Amino acid sequence: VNVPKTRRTFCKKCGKHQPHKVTQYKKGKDSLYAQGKRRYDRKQSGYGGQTKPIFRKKAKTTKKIVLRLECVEPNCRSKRMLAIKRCKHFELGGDKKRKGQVIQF
Amino acid sequence: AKSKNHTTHNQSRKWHRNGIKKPRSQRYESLKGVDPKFLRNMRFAKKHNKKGLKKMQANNA
Amino acid sequence: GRRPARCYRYCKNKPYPKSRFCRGVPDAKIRIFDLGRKKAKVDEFPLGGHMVSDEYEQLSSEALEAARICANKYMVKSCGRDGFHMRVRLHPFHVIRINKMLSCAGADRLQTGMRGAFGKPQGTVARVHIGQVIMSIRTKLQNEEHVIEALRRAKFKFPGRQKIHISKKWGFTKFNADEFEDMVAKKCLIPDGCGVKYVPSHGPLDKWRVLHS
Amino acid sequence: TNTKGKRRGTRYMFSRPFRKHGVVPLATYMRIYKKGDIVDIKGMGTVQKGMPHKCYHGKTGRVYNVTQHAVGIVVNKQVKGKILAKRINVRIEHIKHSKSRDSFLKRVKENDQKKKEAKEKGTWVQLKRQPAPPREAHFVRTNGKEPELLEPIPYEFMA
RNA sequence: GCCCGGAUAGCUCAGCUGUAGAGCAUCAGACUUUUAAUCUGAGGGUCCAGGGUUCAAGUCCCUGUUCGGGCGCCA
RNA sequence: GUCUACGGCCAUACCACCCUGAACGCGCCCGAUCUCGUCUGAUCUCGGAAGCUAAGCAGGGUCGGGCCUGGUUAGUACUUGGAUGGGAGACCGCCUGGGAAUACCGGGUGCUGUAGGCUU
RNA sequence: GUGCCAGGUGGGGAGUUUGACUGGGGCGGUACACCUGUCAAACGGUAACGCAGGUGUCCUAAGGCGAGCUCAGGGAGGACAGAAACCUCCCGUGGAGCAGAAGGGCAAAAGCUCGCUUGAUCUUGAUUUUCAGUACGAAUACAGACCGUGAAAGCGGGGCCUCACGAUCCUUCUGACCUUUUGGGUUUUAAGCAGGAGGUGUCAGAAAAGUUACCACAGGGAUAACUGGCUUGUGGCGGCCAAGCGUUCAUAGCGACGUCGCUUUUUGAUCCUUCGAUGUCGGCUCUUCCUAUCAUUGUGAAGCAGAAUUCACCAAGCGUUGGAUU
RNA sequence: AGGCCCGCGGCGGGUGUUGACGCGAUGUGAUUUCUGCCCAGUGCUCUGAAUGUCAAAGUGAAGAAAUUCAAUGAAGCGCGGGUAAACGGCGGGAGUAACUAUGACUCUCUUAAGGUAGCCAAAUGCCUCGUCAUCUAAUUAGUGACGCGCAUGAAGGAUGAAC
RNA sequence: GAAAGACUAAUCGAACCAUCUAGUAGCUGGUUCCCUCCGAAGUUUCCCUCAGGAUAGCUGGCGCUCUCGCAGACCCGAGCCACGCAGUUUUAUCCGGUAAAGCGAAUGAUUAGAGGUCUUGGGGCCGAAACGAUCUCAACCUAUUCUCAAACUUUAAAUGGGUAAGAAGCCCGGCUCGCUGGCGUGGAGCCGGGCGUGGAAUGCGAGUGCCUAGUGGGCCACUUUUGGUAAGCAGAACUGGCGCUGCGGGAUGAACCGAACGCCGGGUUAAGGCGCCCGAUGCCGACGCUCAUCAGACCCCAGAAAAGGUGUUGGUUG
Ligand SMILES: [Mg+2]
Ligand SMILES: [Mg+2]
Ligand SMILES: [Mg+2]
Ligand SMILES: [Mg+2]
Ligand SMILES: [Mg+2]
Ligand SMILES: [Mg+2]
Ligand SMILES: [Mg+2]
Ligand SMILES: [Mg+2]
Ligand SMILES: [Mg+2]
Ligand SMILES: [Mg+2]
Ligand SMILES: [Mg+2]
Ligand SMILES: [Mg+2]
Ligand SMILES: [Mg+2]
Ligand SMILES: [Mg+2]
Ligand SMILES: [Mg+2]
Ligand SMILES: [Mg+2]
Ligand SMILES: [Mg+2]
Ligand SMILES: [Mg+2]
Ligand SMILES: [Mg+2]
Ligand SMILES: [Mg+2]
Ligand SMILES: [Mg+2]
Ligand SMILES: [Mg+2]
Ligand SMILES: [Mg+2]
Ligand SMILES: [Mg+2]
Ligand SMILES: [Mg+2]
Ligand SMILES: [Mg+2]
Ligand SMILES: [Mg+2]
Ligand SMILES: [Mg+2]
Ligand SMILES: [Mg+2]
Ligand SMILES: [Mg+2]
Ligand SMILES: [Mg+2]
Ligand SMILES: [Mg+2]
Ligand SMILES: [Mg+2]
Ligand SMILES: [Mg+2]
Ligand SMILES: [Mg+2]
Ligand SMILES: [Mg+2]
Ligand SMILES: [Mg+2]
Ligand SMILES: [Mg+2]
Ligand SMILES: [Mg+2]
Ligand SMILES: [Mg+2]
Ligand SMILES: [Mg+2]
Ligand SMILES: [Mg+2]
Ligand SMILES: [Mg+2]
Ligand SMILES: [Zn+2]
Repeated sequence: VNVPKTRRTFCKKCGKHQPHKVTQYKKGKDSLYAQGKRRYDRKQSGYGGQTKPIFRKKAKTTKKIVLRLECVEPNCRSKRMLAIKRCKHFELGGDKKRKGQVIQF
Repeated sequence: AKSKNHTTHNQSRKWHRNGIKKPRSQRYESLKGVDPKFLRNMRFAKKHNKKGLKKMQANNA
Repeated sequence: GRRPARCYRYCKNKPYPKSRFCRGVPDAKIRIFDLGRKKAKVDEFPLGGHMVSDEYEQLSSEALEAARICANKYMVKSCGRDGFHMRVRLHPFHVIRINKMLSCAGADRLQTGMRGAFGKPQGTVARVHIGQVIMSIRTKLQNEEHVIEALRRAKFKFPGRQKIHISKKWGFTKFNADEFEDMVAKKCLIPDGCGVKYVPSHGPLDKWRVLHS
Repeated sequence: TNTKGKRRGTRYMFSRPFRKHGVVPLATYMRIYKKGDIVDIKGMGTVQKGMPHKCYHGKTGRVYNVTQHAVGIVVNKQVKGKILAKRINVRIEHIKHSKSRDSFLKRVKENDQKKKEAKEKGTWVQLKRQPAPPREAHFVRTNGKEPELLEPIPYEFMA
């Protein structure tokens, strides 16, 4: 799918519709000091082998794309996450389609 | 191995053993699901029913 | 390689026509339904004899073909090749299926028994009701006994019980023989080919004045 | 093995009648629905919004809530061995007033009128409607004509 | 998910920040009794895509598409 | 007796062809400065009032098609409930109630609400 | 070299697992989560490894609004131009299109083309669908903001409707000048509250390869292999019609196309009995029974001259053998 | 200071009172005659050559510290050779000779190499009770022969007395 | 272990002894006195679920809240006759797309002629010459014609599904509202008042709470119905039954027909029977049909078809 790099949508901090820069959200790096990670490391230390399940039965081929919106107001740089439906090909601000044109021969 | 899949045999008899009772139609239905704007104005009317009591009793008398 | 007709005699299933859902149907055994002098005019063959089933059953296309051939041969022998016209009034539109089993000494050879038992199209049969006409023969009025004998011979190619009935209609039309002549005289009927066109007394008067002229 | 789709089996239920497609006539929108009145749920298929489920098509309920385009209807639904009063939001295209209720209110008004009139004029009158009584005795004149003799016709095969 | 590395006439290979080159494609000609196989020449590079560094980009730095490795794996 | 504007039901109103149309009206019609749109003032928008009912429109006509409503089809087809009914079966008959649809044959061809005109 | 830690190798050894449905299991398939038409017996519901199909996507427009048009096809015309290039008129109830399967729906539409846009946004509840009236998913009607569009009425919180999807724990990101961080304070860090995402397709969601004929246990006739039982497709044996064969002649003897049966000496189908066991092939031996008769007794028919042979009837009394190979 | 092996542990123990004509680990199976081609795959092994990746520790930097980042870079794995008496493997389709029939021969596609010498309906061949000959009156048996051999074949092939 | 998973004290694909240990078992077997009362389920949803659970349903127990009154000390009523309910009808009113029907109505399938006139139809015999001509067969069109549809349909039943048949109703006034708005508008709520012929039939006393076992293999019959040649096969719908049920009849028999059950006497029946077994025709029963050298003889049901007969009996047409 194609979505523009900017959109005018509601900003919760401003409380009104504002322009928003749109990027794609990527999962951040694991903290290694998150409580579950600490519990997992303590559990894994020692003998006993693997103590938690490892999924290894992948079935989905796509992910739900998450749009990171950022209000363009200089005093309001508030961010929001919008998820759109599952898609295989996603692009930001691609070439917009035309109607009455010739297809490449 | 295989077995029966589905049936509604004897189900009607089970249903009618204790009767298929209609819902108990009782006065003063609940106001659940009613339009909230209409409900809040209704609440305001009920709240302010107190005033005009003297006029109401004068008309009654 | 055809099963006996007793396995498909009865109208047990819903009608199963050859359509966009039932594909791969082999062609029916009977392709010709009209024989004799089909171009004969209406007044040429005033006598009509029908063969009428008394059972609600299924007649196979091969049986219809055999009965048609038998009746045609007897009619050609007796009344001559241009002295009759026959019309088969049944079309094999119902597809009968077969769940083919391996005819070898083994059930381990992926026979599967009754699993996935829906069959492949075996053939086509025609569904006939009580009182429905199977064959019709129109000819001269003096060939009544020959028509009866031809239909009697054709009866032996079919499973159930059939009756031979000399109809009161004129030929293959739907109008009674006694009224046919005066209806044509007063131009309520107009001959064309092997049939008559009924001309009602309504419509434009131009169609009325092209007649009577 | 049946699917659980919301519109499975509604092929003819939600189809329009013959030669009655196209624009929805506006009197249906012009109808007035108050709270407490009795409506029949039909469910035309030209309007896809606010459609009732197929289990409420042909049912009758009482209006409890009115919005801009729809109404809230309390309609009885039988589920296994119990009947429960479901509340459904249905757009006004899919409902119409109940002539059974209309006739009943007409009869109530007419009965009250008869009660008032009969108390004014003294003589008692019957208001409870009775089932069809047995036919009373009566005379059938022949008018000097002998009734026609009927006999069963002989059998003959026609077609 | 991480660290690397390759994409260049049809093919292979080189390569400045101040001239895209070389050997094999292909072809027209020059020969030789036919041949050779040796030249004269034509014909080709999306120098993988985008952005920025840019008087100066294939070249410098990031973001994208594939191709190879080696890592790591709690829904 | 009609029309115009806005309608309700949405063919008894539609479709084809023909005839008639007084007065208002509705139109066709004339023009492109302004408003506004076009390849084109054809459409749309605008400004008009020479001519015309030719067309739209209205009414009528057609042994007209369709549509609507009846009769026939037919107490037929089908069907609720019943029998230790018949028949090898396929199926069929009876009792108890309900009850269709073609073909074919008739009749009809918009009704009406609000507001405003014309018609001696 | 030894002691301790780190990385690699490590079936030498250890522990465990090696889905389900299923006309027995396996192989096959997915009927395992969904959607359309039918089945389905005119409310709704309704099954088979029932039938015909589809789904794990796609779309900054194919979302939203407004405006203006009319589509498929056909007829008649126009330089090159022809069956198809473009232009014009006429007919055209949709016979086109609306992303896809199918069904429904739709014409100054919901289709096509333009213009402006982001209601595919921020929120709380209620409700419908499956339903246990639990959840998810999807959907309907509202209400409160902030907007888009249009002159406006209005319409819009995704796709005309019916499908297009996912708990706990954990991780990641976003928001509150928010709460806690343990005697107090500041600051990092961590924990929390609310909302998205990373997925469990066995789709209410374990983390999972084989083999056993060396095998074991608890059971199962809920379930196969052998008999028996129902059936008779297939096998076998008959009948009806008679187009033909029979030097001519349908029927001495045969019988195409059709069609009606019988039998349980074939093989299937099923799984009712038997899994705290009915000893499972063949041969040998021995007895009895059936007749659909090979011979023999008595007959009828012939395309019966005799001889031989063929068809049929009464008929199972009697007989139906010795061997090579397996 | 070793190979192979035991061992909870000891510089413990077996081979070993041993030393390559020896110990240890495999395969094949006397003699005779041979033992063909393939290092692509999986193993094993040799070399580290700039070398890519690569843990802990160590080093440097930022920070107030926890911590984060960077640089460096052991084996192994990649990269490069060898090895089949290591495990193993060892092809198709067309046309073609003056009767026909075969196909010496010729085209291509492809492999890491296309099964060589031999042997065969063999204890290995479905079709199959193969075909021909012999043995019998008669042989799904036996033997001899043939060979596009479902699916023969070389550390095992083919023979050969004695048992 | 010169190899067979052989041997290791009758034990070896991991000896023997004791202990953990009464290991675990969704699987098999058993589970102890009497009478009385009530009395099932094999179905829904979810589950690595399909020999099991949870869940709803079906069951029992405990109640509780109400309704008719409790009548005359023998006796004697002195328009109107309970809250409410229903596997039922009636009266209104909707809903539906099956059976049937239809295809000279759409969408598909499909038979045969007939009439027309254009064309890259074949062509056509003497037409090249402007097929001077017009003969045939095509395609096409038009009006007809035969036969069809689970996944077609204009039309369209029977049976069926919902709702209503009043006191929570009807009708008068008046008040409140921040909702709506030309309006004393609309809507909703609230407050008084008056109306009883209790506004179809029939029957029945209702409402409500807690706890809860067993079950979660079903099978059969009429009818509808899917797969299959069929099946005492496999799968559904409706009702009833068996399971859980004895009794009379079907000789016999889980399901058929009758009828359901405390222990008895008398009477009468059902279904079925009445030669004898074996109760009852031991009627002076009625009218016919039928002779079988395989007669026939009663739902389920326990054996038969097509085709024949100058056997006999009726009947139709000529
Ligand atoms: Mg079950
Ligand atoms: Mg069937
Ligand atoms: Mg007419
Ligand atoms: Mg009847
Ligand atoms: Mg192991
Ligand atoms: Mg039904
Ligand atoms: Mg239904
Ligand atoms: Mg529009
Ligand atoms: Mg809003
Ligand atoms: Mg929508
Ligand atoms: Mg699940
Ligand atoms: Mg069994
Ligand atoms: Mg047979
Ligand atoms: Mg002959
Ligand atoms: Mg025994
Ligand atoms: Mg025994
Ligand atoms: Mg005999
Ligand atoms: Mg050795
Ligand atoms: Mg070798
Ligand atoms: Mg290294
Ligand atoms: Mg080598
Ligand atoms: Mg060889
Ligand atoms: Mg061989
Ligand atoms: Mg052998
Ligand atoms: Mg021998
Ligand atoms: Mg040999
Ligand atoms: Mg040789
Ligand atoms: Mg062994
Ligand atoms: Mg124990
Ligand atoms: Mg059990
Ligand atoms: Mg239906
Ligand atoms: Mg039908
Ligand atoms: Mg049709
Ligand atoms: Mg069954
Ligand atoms: Mg069974
Ligand atoms: Mg039981
Ligand atoms: Mg019971
Ligand atoms: Mg009983
Ligand atoms: Mg009995
Ligand atoms: Mg009996
Ligand atoms: Mg008694
Ligand atoms: Mg008796
Ligand atoms: Mg007696
Ligand atoms: Zn902001």
